[PDB]
Amino acid sequence: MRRFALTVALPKGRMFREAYEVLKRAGLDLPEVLLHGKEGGVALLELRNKDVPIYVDLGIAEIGVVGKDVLLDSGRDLFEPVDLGFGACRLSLIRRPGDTGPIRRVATKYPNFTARLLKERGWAADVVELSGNIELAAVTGLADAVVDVVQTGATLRAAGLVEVEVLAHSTARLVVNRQALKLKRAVLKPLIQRLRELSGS
Repeated sequence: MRRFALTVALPKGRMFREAYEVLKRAGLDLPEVLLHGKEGGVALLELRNKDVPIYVDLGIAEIGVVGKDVLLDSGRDLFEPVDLGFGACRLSLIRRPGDTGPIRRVATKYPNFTARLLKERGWAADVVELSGNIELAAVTGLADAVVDVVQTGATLRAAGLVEVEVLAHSTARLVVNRQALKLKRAVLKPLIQRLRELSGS
């Protein structure tokens, strides 16, 4: 945003605090906390993890913190200079263990990632997008399998499902608008370097 020196898009939820605190440790005078900030200062946007890429890609926010799972499903071109380490989880192919029939339909909230994965494997299967509680699509028979994010597996186990295969690993990532990187290099270059020193698995 033109009214702020820098506008930061953060994901509300489990990864918010670690994202906020590491950016602060990296030298960003973030404001106290959905839009926070004073004219000419550093601003903060409390967004849904899934919306972060859009604000950064469009340049509204020069940088943002977003889960790799979301980036893997984003049809946008984002620069991902730092793996922040926290927010660990994974995208997996999940099915009812008793259901070993051919996979003709897959339910997911990651339609792009799923379609890409199916094509890479030369498979043709319908992809049905759902908003939440993806495991129910498998339990009810809506789909033969689902592609969803897993942490401990408590939810899928409680629903009587199993992870047939781990497809991708995810953690919080720092994304930066490429145009902003060039025009605000003096601030963003050192920030990126510092965040790397402050990040591990």
